[PDB]
Amino acid sequence: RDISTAVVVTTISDGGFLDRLAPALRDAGARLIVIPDRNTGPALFAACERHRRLGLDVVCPSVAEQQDLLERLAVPDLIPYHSDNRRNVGYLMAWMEGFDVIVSMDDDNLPTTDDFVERHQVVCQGPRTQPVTASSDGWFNNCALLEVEPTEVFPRGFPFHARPAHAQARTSVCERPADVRINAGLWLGDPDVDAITRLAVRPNALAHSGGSVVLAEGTWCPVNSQNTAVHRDALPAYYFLRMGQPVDGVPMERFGDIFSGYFVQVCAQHLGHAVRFGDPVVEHPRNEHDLLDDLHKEVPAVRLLDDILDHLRDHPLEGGDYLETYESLSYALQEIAERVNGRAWSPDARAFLHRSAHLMRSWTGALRTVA
Amino acid sequence: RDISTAVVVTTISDGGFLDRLAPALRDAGARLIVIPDRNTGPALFAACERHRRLGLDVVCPSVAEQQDLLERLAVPDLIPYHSDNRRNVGYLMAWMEGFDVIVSMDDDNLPTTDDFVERHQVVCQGPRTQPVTASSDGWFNNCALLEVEPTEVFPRGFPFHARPAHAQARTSVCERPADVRINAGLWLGDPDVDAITRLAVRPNALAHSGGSVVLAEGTWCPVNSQNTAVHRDALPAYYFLRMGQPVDGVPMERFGDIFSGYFVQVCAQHLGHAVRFGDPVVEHPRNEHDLLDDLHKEVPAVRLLDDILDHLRDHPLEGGDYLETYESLSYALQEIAERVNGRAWSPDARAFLHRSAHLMRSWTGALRTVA
Amino acid sequence: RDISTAVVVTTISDGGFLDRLAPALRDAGARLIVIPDRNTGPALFAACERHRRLGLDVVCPSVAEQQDLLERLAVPDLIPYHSDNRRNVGYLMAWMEGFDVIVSMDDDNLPTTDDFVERHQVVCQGPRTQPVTASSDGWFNNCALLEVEPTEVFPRGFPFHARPAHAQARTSVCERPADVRINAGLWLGDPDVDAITRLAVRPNALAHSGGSVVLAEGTWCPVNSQNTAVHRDALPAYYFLRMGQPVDGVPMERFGDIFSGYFVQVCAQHLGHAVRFGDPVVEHPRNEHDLLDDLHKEVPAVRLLDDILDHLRDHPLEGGDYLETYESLSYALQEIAERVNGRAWSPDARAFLHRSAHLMRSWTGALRTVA
Amino acid sequence: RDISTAVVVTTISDGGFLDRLAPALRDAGARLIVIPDRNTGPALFAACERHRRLGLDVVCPSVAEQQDLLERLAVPDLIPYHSDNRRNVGYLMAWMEGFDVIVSMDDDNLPTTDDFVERHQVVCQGPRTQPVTASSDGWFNNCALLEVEPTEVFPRGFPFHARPAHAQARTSVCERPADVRINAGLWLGDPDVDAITRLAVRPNALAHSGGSVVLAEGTWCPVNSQNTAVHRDALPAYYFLRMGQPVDGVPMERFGDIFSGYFVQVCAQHLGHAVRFGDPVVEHPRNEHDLLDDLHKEVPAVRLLDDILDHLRDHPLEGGDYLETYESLSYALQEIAERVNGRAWSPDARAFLHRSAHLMRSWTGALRTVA
Ligand SMILES: Nc1nc2c(ncn2[C@@H]2O[C@H](COP(=O)(O)OP(=O)(O)O)[C@@H](O)[C@H]2O)c(=O)[nH]1
Ligand SMILES: Nc1nc2c(ncn2[C@@H]2O[C@H](COP(=O)(O)OP(=O)(O)O)[C@@H](O)[C@H]2O)c(=O)[nH]1
Ligand SMILES: Nc1nc2c(ncn2[C@@H]2O[C@H](COP(=O)(O)OP(=O)(O)O)[C@@H](O)[C@H]2O)c(=O)[nH]1
Ligand SMILES: Nc1nc2c(ncn2[C@@H]2O[C@H](COP(=O)(O)OP(=O)(O)O)[C@@H](O)[C@H]2O)c(=O)[nH]1
Repeated sequence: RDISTAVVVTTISDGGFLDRLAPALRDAGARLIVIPDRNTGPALFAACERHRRLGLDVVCPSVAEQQDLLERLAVPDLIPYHSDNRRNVGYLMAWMEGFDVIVSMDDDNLPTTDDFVERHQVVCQGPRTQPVTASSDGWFNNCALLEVEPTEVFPRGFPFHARPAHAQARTSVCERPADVRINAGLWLGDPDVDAITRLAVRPNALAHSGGSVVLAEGTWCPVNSQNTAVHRDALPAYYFLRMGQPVDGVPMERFGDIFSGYFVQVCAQHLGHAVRFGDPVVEHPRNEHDLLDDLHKEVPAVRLLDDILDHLRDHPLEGGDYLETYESLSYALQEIAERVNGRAWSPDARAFLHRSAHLMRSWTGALRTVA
Repeated sequence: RDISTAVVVTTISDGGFLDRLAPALRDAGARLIVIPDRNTGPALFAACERHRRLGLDVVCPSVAEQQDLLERLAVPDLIPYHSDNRRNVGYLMAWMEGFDVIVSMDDDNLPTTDDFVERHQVVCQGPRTQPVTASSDGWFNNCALLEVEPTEVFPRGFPFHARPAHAQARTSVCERPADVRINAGLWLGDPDVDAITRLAVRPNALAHSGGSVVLAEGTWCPVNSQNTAVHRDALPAYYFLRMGQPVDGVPMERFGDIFSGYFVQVCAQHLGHAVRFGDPVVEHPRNEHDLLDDLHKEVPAVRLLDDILDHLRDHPLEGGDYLETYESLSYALQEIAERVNGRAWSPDARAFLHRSAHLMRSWTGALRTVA
Repeated sequence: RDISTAVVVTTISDGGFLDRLAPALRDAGARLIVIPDRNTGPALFAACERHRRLGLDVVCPSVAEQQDLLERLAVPDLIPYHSDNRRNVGYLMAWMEGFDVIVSMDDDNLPTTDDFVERHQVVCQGPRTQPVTASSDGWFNNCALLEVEPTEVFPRGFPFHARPAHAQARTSVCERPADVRINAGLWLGDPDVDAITRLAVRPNALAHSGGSVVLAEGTWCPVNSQNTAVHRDALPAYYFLRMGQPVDGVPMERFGDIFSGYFVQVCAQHLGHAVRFGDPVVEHPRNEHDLLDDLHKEVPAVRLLDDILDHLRDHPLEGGDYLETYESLSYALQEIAERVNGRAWSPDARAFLHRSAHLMRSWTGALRTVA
Repeated sequence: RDISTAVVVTTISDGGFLDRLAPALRDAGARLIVIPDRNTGPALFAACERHRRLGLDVVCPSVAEQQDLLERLAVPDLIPYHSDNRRNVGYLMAWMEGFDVIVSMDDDNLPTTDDFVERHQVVCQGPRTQPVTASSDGWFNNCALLEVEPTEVFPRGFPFHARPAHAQARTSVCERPADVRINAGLWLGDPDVDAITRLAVRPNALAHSGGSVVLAEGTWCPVNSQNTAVHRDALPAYYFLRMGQPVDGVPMERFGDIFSGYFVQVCAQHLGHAVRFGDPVVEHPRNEHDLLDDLHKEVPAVRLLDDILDHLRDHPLEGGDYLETYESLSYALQEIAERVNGRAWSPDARAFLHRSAHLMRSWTGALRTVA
């Protein structure tokens, strides 16, 4: 096979998560690209070298090295600091170094099986006729593949308009050609639900009981960047979107991977590729964060996501590869920003899509400079 | 007994809800005070007279009559228009006319039993040793008295900080003297949950299985104005709080009765009175409203309610009656507005408590002019 | 000569300004394009019909005829209603009809001479060696051509950073080739100063004493749309910028023509064309408006204008005509939106330039459709 | 006479202003109370110690000694840090220590004469029949007492609605009893104009030519805290108002002394006391700051000041001293906050007056504690 894998993780911690994460990555020979920030102490760099002495191919480029690379690519102001958006640096580096599979992870996620890297390499198997899962409402709930207490939940980024009628939706499985390029692994413990769901029922993912699915064309499901493998061809469309844009005066946050998960998904289906949900599963322990502050950060994006996803189905895309398709998607979002109507579509909400459109083309422009 | 009852309802509808609501009120001889607004058509007034010809003691004062009364009480700018805050006009009128019990209802609530008015008259029974319900965490979940699908929920206004540990709280029932002055009836169908809960699980109240409870001193539970009887002595502390105050730039709404339900509750316990939860139960059908807009309106209040309720337990109150105690509460909230700290306590959030403090004293001042 | 002139005016008034504006336009055979809005009464349409019978070639398309034209050009949402941005409709119509000169006016401006149209036809003279005016600081104060009391003033849109040192700048006149394509006529009575200047000194323009000037390459001066002729080739770059974008939460207004005046000016100098200031002079009487409300709307623009103009001098442009150069300018504004730094450059301020750039391309896309 | 004078200055500088300020204060035996902040370096404390050995009675309480004093007075959250509002600490300290005259100054002001302290002692002369200056429009322009180029200006805080017609107002001088308690010394160089005036004309005060005046009852003029003596009886009404309250989402600043100057002025005239303008004159050199940032902070104040001053003329006050009259003023401001109407009076603008009224009473409550 000779499939190369690079794991991208951004962090501002001391690096203690490497003690449990390294054995799963060192046995498979995959590279771990750790992207620190300006608010990251020197304990992380000392923890990376010690794990490298144990055999782990871990790279931790300092802030000066990251900024020097971004300035050499004419994008010095694209990726901000004091933000998890810096994982785009790891996406770029892993793509420059020619890795076949790029696995995006959070520093608080831990693999639960010994074949974590092997299962994520499913995005490099190629096209073949395989069981594909379709839904009559065009949406699939990946949380239905898990055993969740005390009630059924939806993943973060799932549109709220389609939730009440999703119970009556018909799910079909058919043998059809498909080419998996994005594999979204599931999570045990604290699932990836929005702040609205975590505040209401505080869900707990007990086990992974539904297996794995490959979504057919027209059936969507949000993809995060906490346990997701992306084939190197689809990485140009996996740019982690810049947050902070105000919606009716409230700065938007915590949805950078919601847009990127949908953007790489609509580009993949335009090119005849599919998204996979299921294994490998990680353990996401419950972190102690102000859930009311998470809600305050997620509401601005939630008010717009339903309309954005609705117009993306009506808008056809152009392109022969992910670079051309992602740039065609950026201009599509600018037409949507002026066509959409609603109470939450203030001038700053519309301009959010326009600024995001420029940053996405600035991302693709940087990838075209190295290539 | 000779107990007089007045039902206060504000509406902007055509008055079609009177066809089913009048029989429950006409048989008991209670008065129905309907408060229209400027955005209310002339069909409501024609529907009130026809139901009055059938025997219902229904009063529907026009906007000109309401404003003339408020200007005669030196409060012309207290109650705004195009808002459900106009139910304060019904509170004032029912209190001026000397009614013993004032039942606050929404126009979309319908009694389910033939003893609706009789059960709400429990607030005029007087003090007596009776089973009182206490909780080790100081909070009672009235939704636990209902059969709810698909999972357990909390009422709108219940603090989020105490929800995770509320399952391990110990509930006790003891024989203690108590004087019920506020009776919060429950609701079937769509329960009174916040927008966070309704978006996540979309609860459905099937039946009322837990009976009725009287909360002891120190055990709180939010009280709404959709199906709640208030003894005429406690009405001065039941002022429906003015909404629209921005919190970090976002106008607050949909929590006018959350503050009033807590304010009349903390005043009642200071004076040795209690709040009752249970019967009579009404049917609240599910209305078709933008749940994401409700969330946008409720988040500003939700970010502050936990801290406000926390400081109210530390702040002692003064007063011999509800007028003195409510005014003492207003000054207490101004001290809290400067002592509280947090990320959501911007200058406009603190000033919200100060403006609310003036409006509450303006409400008590109006009641002292008629009295 | 056989020069066709079209005057573009948008208004919501009754049309009384036609009585004093028609004689100067009817004696010259020019067309007046009146663009009404939704808040325009039916008395304006009757005013245009009477002056039509008096010999004035005046057209007044209803809002239904405006939206029909804008929809056929795939720009139904470009131009908003209840806004003076609707003068773009007159710009478009006059450009489709093939008029050589387009004179942009406000409805409260009145010509003071008989040769009003003849003087504005200077934009159709062609290139010739003529005295051009240059300034050592790169800025020219057109209000210095007027007699203003009680003190010297700068026009609306003049950068504030260059004002204190402008008195020390040297003004030189040289014989150089120039092609006048924009002619900004001056104004007596209430000059076109910003709300800051009008609140401080309330200037009064008494006379036009400085004659007329043609600015050399590198010397700029703001151009408004109240008394300005534009050659039809330069009209594609004269799109009246859409207002309402928030800057730190404050929506901007009253500066749509400030950007359009600078945008058509930087495009003209790139193509070797020049801007003229001086005659014909109009009379702008002191209007009736709250100056503090004008200030509240102009401050968000003023906070960004100096930085935008500074970066436009460094950013080179491309293009062979005004359509290509304007589109090149739009992409230049998006790069400036990410390189600029300052306390006023919040995320919404940067996104303002990105949304404006899309609307500029939407304007050029509509012109390329009729072409 | 045996008149004790205390000069109050808050600063974050190194203390170099002490070299040119001490001689005028040391030769008069006055005390200088320097109030540092958290962002004040250790070089200031060494500067006060050297001038202490040179004979200057200068005190410089550390932020630990400030918070200890403010906590014992039950006002630990009244005065914020990183703000020039900390000059209230100097007002409090000088009042506790029993000084007769309190001179409020900024650290960038320098006396121009030897009798600086002696002239400020005019607030301790007592009542006497003296020439008082009245104006037919109820406003006096103290900048008319100075020689200002290039044109006439109004002081910061002067209402904008009264400026255009002020030139037509009649100024009369009459022999009437008056008791000067506030003396606002004038300023040369950069006068105390608002950011609107400084941006438009950049005034320069060349000389003090108009002498000094004492304003009659009904004639007002804004008083700042940069060069102003306050009799100790009037200090309770001279509380420097806390800034930062949003007006339509924009936080206000730079107007803390504008309100305090008007508040102590309306309280003084209610008690039969007068305000004086003129000598002693200081030199305020042109500072180094972004004028557009000053404008951004002053506009929210300017939008409300005219309406606040208009209602203060109609609202009568009560009280026998400055403590009672200031508290009566605070409740008067809350009634104005609900009666006032206008486009700038959003809910947060009204709540600004309510929170300010509580802080005013918190200030008076602390003074009644030490008393
Ligand atoms: N570069 C960078 N990464 C961050 C920062 N904050 C968080 N992250 C990363 O973003 C991911 C999400 O973190 P967070 O939202 O705090 O997770 P939580 O603790 O479960 O709430 C984590 O895996 C972090 O490694 C930051 O300031 N800079
Ligand atoms: N006076 C007045 N009352 C209102 C207005 N809007 C709603 N209400 C009342 O407030 C209550 C709450 O209404 P609403 O929030 O719309 O209930 P929903 O339909 O279930 O969402 C209703 O019983 C209405 O009678 C209004 O504009 N003016
Ligand atoms: N279509 C349209 N035009 C407007 C509107 N308001 C103003 N205008 C036009 O825009 C120009 C500017 O007017 P205005 O803003 O009132 O200038 P002012 O004198 O400074 O107040 C006028 O000539 C009006 O004809 C509007 O709501 N719609
Ligand atoms: N305690 C404190 N005082 C300040 C601070 N900033 C300014 N001051 C004082 O407030 C006065 C006003 O200064 P400033 O706002 O810079 O005036 P400017 O010349 O118009 O810029 C000065 O005399 C300073 O000593 C601060 O952060 N803390």
